[PDB]
Amino acid sequence: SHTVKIYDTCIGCTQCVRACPTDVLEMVPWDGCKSGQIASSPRVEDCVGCKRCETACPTDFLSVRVYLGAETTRSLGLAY
Amino acid sequence: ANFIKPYNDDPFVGHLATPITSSSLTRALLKNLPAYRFGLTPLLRGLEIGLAHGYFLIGPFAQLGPLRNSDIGLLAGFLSTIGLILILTLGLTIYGAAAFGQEKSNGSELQTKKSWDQFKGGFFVGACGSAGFAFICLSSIPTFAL
Amino acid sequence: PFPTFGGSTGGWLRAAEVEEKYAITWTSTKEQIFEMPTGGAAIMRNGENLLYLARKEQCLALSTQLRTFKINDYKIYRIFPSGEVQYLHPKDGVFPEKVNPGRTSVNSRGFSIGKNPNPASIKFSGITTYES
Amino acid sequence: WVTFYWHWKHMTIWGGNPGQFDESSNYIMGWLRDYLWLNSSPLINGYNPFGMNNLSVWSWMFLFGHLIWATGF
Amino acid sequence: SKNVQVFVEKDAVETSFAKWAQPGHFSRTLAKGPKTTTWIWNLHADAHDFDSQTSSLEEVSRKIFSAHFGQLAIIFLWISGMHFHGAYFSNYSAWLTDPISIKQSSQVVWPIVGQEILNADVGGNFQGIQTTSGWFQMWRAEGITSEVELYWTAIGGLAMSAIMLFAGWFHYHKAAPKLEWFQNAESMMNHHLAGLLGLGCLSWSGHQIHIALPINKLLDAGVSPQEIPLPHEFLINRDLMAQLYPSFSKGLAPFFGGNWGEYSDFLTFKGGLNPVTGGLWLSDIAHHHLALSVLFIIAGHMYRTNWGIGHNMKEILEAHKGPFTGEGHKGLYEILTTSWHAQLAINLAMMGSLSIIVAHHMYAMPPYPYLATDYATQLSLFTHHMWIGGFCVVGGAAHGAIFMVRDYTPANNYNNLLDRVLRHRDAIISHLNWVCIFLGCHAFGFYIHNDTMRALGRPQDMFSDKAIQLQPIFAQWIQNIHLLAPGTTAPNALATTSYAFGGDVIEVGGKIAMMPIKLGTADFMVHHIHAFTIHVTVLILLKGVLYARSSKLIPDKANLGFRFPCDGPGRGGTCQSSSWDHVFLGLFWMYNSISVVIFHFSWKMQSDVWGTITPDGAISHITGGNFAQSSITINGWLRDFLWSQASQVIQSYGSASSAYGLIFLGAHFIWAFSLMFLFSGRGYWQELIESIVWAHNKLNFAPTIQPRALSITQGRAVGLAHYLLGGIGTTWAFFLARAISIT
Amino acid sequence: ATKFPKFSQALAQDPATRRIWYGIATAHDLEAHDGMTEENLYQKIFASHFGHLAIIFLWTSGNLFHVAWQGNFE
Amino acid sequence: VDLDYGMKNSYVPATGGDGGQGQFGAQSPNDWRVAGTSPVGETSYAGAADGGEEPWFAEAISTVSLDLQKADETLKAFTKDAAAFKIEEFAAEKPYGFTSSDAAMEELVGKLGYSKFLEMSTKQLMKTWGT
Ligand code: CLA
Ligand code: CLA
Ligand code: CLA
Ligand code: CLA
Ligand code: CLA
Ligand SMILES: CC1=C(/C=C/C(C)=C/C=C/C(C)=C/C=C/C=C(C)/C=C/C=C(C)/C=C/C2=C(C)CCCC2(C)C)C(C)(C)CCC1
Ligand SMILES: CC1=C(/C=C/C(C)=C/C=C/C(C)=C/C=C/C=C(C)/C=C/C=C(C)/C=C/C2=C(C)CCCC2(C)C)C(C)(C)CCC1
Repeated sequence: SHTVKIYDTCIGCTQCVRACPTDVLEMVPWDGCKSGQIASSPRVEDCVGCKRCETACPTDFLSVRVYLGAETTRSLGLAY
Repeated sequence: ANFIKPYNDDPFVGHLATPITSSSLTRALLKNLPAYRFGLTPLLRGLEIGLAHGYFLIGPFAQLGPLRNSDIGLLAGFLSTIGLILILTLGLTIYGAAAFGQEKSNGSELQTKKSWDQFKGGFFVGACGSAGFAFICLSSIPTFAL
Repeated sequence: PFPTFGGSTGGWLRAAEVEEKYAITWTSTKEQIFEMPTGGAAIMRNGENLLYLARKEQCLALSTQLRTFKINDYKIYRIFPSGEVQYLHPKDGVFPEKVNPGRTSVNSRGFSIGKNPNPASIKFSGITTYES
Repeated sequence: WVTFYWHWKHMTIWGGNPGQFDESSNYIMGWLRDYLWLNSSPLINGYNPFGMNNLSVWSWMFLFGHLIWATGF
Repeated sequence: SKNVQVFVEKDAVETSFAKWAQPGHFSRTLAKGPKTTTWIWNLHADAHDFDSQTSSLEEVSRKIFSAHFGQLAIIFLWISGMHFHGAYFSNYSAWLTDPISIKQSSQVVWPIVGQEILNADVGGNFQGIQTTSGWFQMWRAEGITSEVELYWTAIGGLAMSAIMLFAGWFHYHKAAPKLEWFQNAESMMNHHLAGLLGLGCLSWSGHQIHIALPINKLLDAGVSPQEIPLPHEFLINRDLMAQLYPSFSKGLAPFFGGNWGEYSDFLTFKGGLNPVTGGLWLSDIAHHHLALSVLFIIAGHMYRTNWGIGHNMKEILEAHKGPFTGEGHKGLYEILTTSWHAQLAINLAMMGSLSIIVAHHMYAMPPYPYLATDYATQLSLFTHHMWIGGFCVVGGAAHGAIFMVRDYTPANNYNNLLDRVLRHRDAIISHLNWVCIFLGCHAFGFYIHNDTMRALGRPQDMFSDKAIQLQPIFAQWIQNIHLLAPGTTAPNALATTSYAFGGDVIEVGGKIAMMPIKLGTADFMVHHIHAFTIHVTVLILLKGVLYARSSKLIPDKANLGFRFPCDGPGRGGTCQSSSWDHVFLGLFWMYNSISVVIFHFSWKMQSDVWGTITPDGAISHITGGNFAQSSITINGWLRDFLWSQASQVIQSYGSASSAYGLIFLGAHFIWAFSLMFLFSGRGYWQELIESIVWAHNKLNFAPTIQPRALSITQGRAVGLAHYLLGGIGTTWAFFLARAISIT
Repeated sequence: ATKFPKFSQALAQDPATRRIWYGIATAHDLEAHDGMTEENLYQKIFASHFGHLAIIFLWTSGNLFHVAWQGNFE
Repeated sequence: VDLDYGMKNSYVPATGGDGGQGQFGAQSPNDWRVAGTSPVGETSYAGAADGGEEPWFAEAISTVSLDLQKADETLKAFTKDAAAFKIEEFAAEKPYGFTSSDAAMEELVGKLGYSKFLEMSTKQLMKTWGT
């Protein structure tokens, strides 16, 4: 459904993965930052488009960007 | 005593067993209604439903329509009812096409194309005929006086 | 192993029976009252507990509450109409907020957000700048 | 604003009293009372408790417009 | 020891001006300092939210008690000013002599910039603004007579204001009560229901029986105000009272004995309205308060305190449970004794509801001398109290929601009434939605149908008293019941409680005070519209309370708070999903509801009640009875009401009513101004600000407190505020200007 | 696509009523349709213009006809 | 367990503007667009639940559930690869008297259950398997 992309400016603060309401983001090993960790979006099929993740990023400009797109039952948050 | 319990004993389904939802009265009435009754063929189900709805529809038009005070008011009311029945029948036809498709197999399941078509046909006949019956009845009203 | 609840009109609907359904499980050390996302209050059982919901978010919301009770053994599954089940969370056994060796990066662009291509350049291509 | 100006100016000219605009256009109340209020009398009486005239269709549309506008809100 | 005791902490807070110089001290976040303009706005928006400023109920409670003293001080100063202005800047004396001709005025403008035009020739060799609050009538009923007395009550008011302010300081800085003291509901109710209300009524009855009644009788008879004996004289010379009411001769002997009948001279159940003044008989009012006093005092002895006898509210609440309601009312006591928001909800709703009742009962049964004939005052009071009520009711709902989000605890509420309500919320909201649609389609449809029919030249097909008719049969029936009550179901009464139900036309000064108000098809149509408006308001507000903590869309709304802008652009859009936003939308519907009600009052009265009657029986209503056949169509309201009754404001220039014209226009402007906040978004504004800041920077200067755009929530608030001010303001001027003329 | 918005798979695969609403309002943005080449775009636009011209002429024809058949020009 | 059951759906990702099937598929294999209620003694939604004498509320009769025993299997299958990586690393770090990966797994999971095994660092594992 929606598209979430992570950029090299990430600092591995883990704040984004701790804010997702649907477990779409994970922290994976990396060497480009001091923390030695980067964020990934393995399960974008469950993204609802809340953008809470973006609100949590501390980088000058979001290192995590959510681009809204095709809509499915899951993305539209339909319990019915 | 608790008169409200989880439906089907499932504490997580979105429904509750209230006196209104599950009382002998409600169960009995719904079981014997033409729509859910057992044994009725698709055509007969439609017929009963149509007979019921057509009889009460002639009233509103006949007593409150544009030509209510005219001598031909009842006739006009009948025509108006027939028009409404046609509109509703179009809806039924269209619904069936979209919901069921083009070729069916199960058969005798109100929820199939063939069965739905039969159901629709019954409704039309029953409704129009019922409206006609009301016309005959409303032509001369009994005072039931001895 | 269902927790003690009296029922609500905010439970699951047909989609749960014809499209897809979810289920969360956890273990408790005491019987305590929690608030369910559907609406209302329920009492968990002293031991295994299972509850069904219609959305993953509803399940994960409850997990947050569970963490307050110091319960961190929750598991979430998706049950399809045919009976097939998918284990969803914690997927690898380790919560996502904790780096677990063995997880690969996905959807990562190796440049600052400002280095994406110009829209005009990719015209009549079908791709987007952020996917280019 | 542009259309209101054209109409009121011309209305007064056609009516033979160019002075009304010349003096009442200087303040806002003039526009409301000597233009919108005064010239709405024919319209709001298209249909009344005593009958109707050929301006009925125009009267009805006026109210219809208000409805759509507010519904937009 | 004793269940009910007084616990107070001495010298709790030091009095100093240090915190005054540290704006934002109350908040941890704001205290750090201003970095953007948002800090400024937040300072003002979180000033009185004590729950977020401290985590201890005792502290929050202490602040509330003291803050209340502050409001009381302000109220006292307000009343004091009014009496003073009525002593030094009014024509009360002249009006007192000729109430029918002289017009009430208590405000005078300085002769600056032609504003003097606003000083009208009210009468009595006096020029000023015609006030419409009804002070003169009240003072006459009390028996003021002089302006010296008004001065003294003003001084008393100032003194009282000071005492309250001291009390606030004292009970917060020097003697602050502890939480245990506050949590004594039974005692509080016993005291407030027997002391505040019971003793209050009894005391008032004393004034009315010994001072007001006698003086007013003399005034009505014709005695010149100067010739009426001073109040103290009546209190001392029993003989004087005996002359007026021939029972004081017997003294209090009849009272101690069981012969209360002898006091029938001043305690009566006459009913109806005094023919001379057009107001309720004071004798009846005196008996009213006396009777109420006894009732309240008795009621104040129902709850247990420190002597065993009495009721414990907890027990009463818990016992009331049934087969369909689980644990019943268990858990409610704790909620109402541990949550200020919950208490405010109930109290605020009831207070607002009372105001609406006051409005209805105070016009049908005019309570003051020479009030009914003053159409301006009557209209002003009805509308004023109708509004105050609407706001308060919506406020109750708001604080109810704040409770659910901040104080509700699942543990303390298992299978109680509250829990069960939140467990079938879908059913409740679904059904109410339908009810609203049903009512709205049918009720408003009637009007649209009629408009179309009249425009198509088919008047015989309209829903009118001359065609298809929809008569209010039930209401017509109740009216008859109330009309025939005197002498039957109410044997000892002498007349109808109100002439509205039926009776004769009471006229004072050639003007109609009250007349039977009849109900027909038009009334049916309007009443059902009122139902629709109120029902929709409840839907929005109730939905907010029930879905405050969670929803299928946002399962964790509680954590987000009571006032969050949204959850995001996802799920298809989650804008305005907070409970605060539900209150935001509810206020708009409350505005609509009240507006229609006040308009109904204005047109119905000016058409079927108010007016003049000749010496013989010829009644000429102000508008001429147009309500019956014109209020059945929307065009009728636009033409026969708004367009026609607005001729006064629009033509007020050059007169003492010019102010209303200017305000009418100003209010329209503010209403429109608000639509820019309600339709736009923060994004556009923030970007515009960026460009503007560029200019300032280009000239080597820019504020350190970086300029930022108003928050999403604030934008909505600013819009609603201006919208309400503009709309209400417009009607305010419209009504007042029209009323002045009709009077 | 196999649903209403044939020019958009994204909207077509939507399980809600949005599919219908958006398909109607995104119908004439030919540039964003799935699989659109510049040549086709220009060609379709050219043809669409012919249709608009026809509508304008039909409109004018109607005014003349109705005035002539039901008017008082003479 | 068919780990691809969800992935095997009718959804077809679009060119641009779609995340894709993700990790567990974007949509249910089954179509939600089924029929409505049916008369007594009839079924509508294919493998639907008979409503008995209350066909009107048949949709409220659950037929989809989770077997606790089966739940264990799905947990193991979906986390098989992770377990493999974990044990592999443990093996790489010169295990004391190592035997076979599988054998080690059984021994290491005999103790420390399975969930605990998945959440333990190779270092902790080696310490645990010192014996
Ligand atoms: C004139 C402007 C206008 C109108 C007509 C409406 C209409 C409505 N609003 Mg609304 N609203 C408005 C302005 C308006 N709003 C503004 C400015 C705001 C901002 C505060 C809101 C905020 C708001 C909220 C927050 C809520 C509403 C709700 C409602 C609905 C009430 C239910 C009802 O009576 O249905 C009847 C609707 C009618 C328009 C009645 C007239 C229609 C005819 C006369 C009846 C018969 C027509 C028939 C059905 C079809 C005819 C066929 C043919 C015409 C094609 C209704 C759809 C409530 C709602 O949805 O709950 C139900 C609700 O919660 N409104
Ligand atoms: C919504 C309010 C409303 C109502 C009640 C009416 C009523 C009427 N209109 Mg009118 N009209 C309205 C709005 C309304 N109008 C609006 C908004 C417009 C503008 C578009 C018009 C324009 C209009 C025209 C142009 C004409 C009318 C006409 C009529 C009359 C014919 C009635 C008819 O044929 O209905 C038929 C009704 C039905 C077939 C069904 C009625 C609904 C049923 C009774 C509900 C039953 C519910 C049931 C109790 C549920 C429980 C069941 C359980 C116990 C088993 C009637 C007096 C005609 C006329 O002669 O005027 C007098 C006419 O020519 N109307
Ligand atoms: C509800 C309270 C209330 C209200 C609304 C009014 C309103 C009015 N009074 Mg009135 N009055 C009141 C109570 C009230 N009064 C009381 C209780 C008394 C008894 C003391 C009086 C005694 C009184 C007299 C004797 C007179 C008025 C007059 C007036 C009118 C002119 C007001 C004025 O001075 O303008 C001009 C305003 C000023 C000169 C004040 C200067 C503005 C100050 C400096 C701004 C405030 C500074 C700010 C708070 C700094 C903050 C510091 C921080 C520590 C808080 C006005 C209609 C006058 C009038 O009608 O004359 C015809 C007049 O002569 N009143
Ligand atoms: C019989 C005793 C008594 C009386 C008269 C009151 C009266 C009042 N209480 Mg109260 N209270 C009492 C006992 C009493 N309480 C007890 C025992 C408790 C503890 C359980 C409380 C706890 C309490 C709280 C927690 C609060 C109140 C509040 C209030 C006020 C409500 C606002 C109102 O109606 O304005 C009416 C205003 C007036 C009538 C103005 C006059 C007020 C003075 C103080 C009356 C005192 C008597 C007076 C001097 C007459 C003496 C008679 C003499 C002339 C012969 C009101 C003044 C609220 C408030 O706003 O307090 C500030 C509030 O928050 N009370
Ligand atoms: C008994 C009355 C009462 C009391 C004690 C409270 C108390 C409270 N309310 Mg509440 N409320 C009430 C009535 C009341 N309310 C009513 C009637 C409504 C419906 C409109 C509301 C709606 C409401 C909302 C929606 C919210 C509160 C909130 C709050 C809390 C913080 C208030 C705050 O931010 O202070 C600061 C106070 C202000 C900034 C008000 C200043 C006045 C503004 C600027 C309007 C002025 C209009 C003015 C009269 C127009 C003059 C025109 C002239 C210029 C020409 C506090 C516990 C807030 C909260 O967070 O609760 C926890 C919150 O979100 N209340
Ligand atoms: C309120 C209620 C109720 C209900 C009621 C109702 C709702 C009723 C209805 C009724 C109805 C609604 C009925 C109907 C009827 C119908 C009919 C009776 C019909 C008939 C028809 C016929 C007989 C035939 C026709 C025809 C045809 C078929 C075709 C051909 C032609 C002809 C004509 C032959 C009751 C009482 C139960 C109880 C209580 C509650
Ligand atoms: C207007 C006003 C005001 C007010 C004033 C007043 C209100 C005065 C009065 C005062 C008074 C003048 C009071 C009085 C009181 C009295 C009373 C309250 C009485 C009581 C009684 C009793 C207590 C009795 C008892 C008993 C009995 C029961 C019987 C037997 C014997 C005995 C004794 C035991 C002020 C200025 C504040 C402010 C402004 C406004």
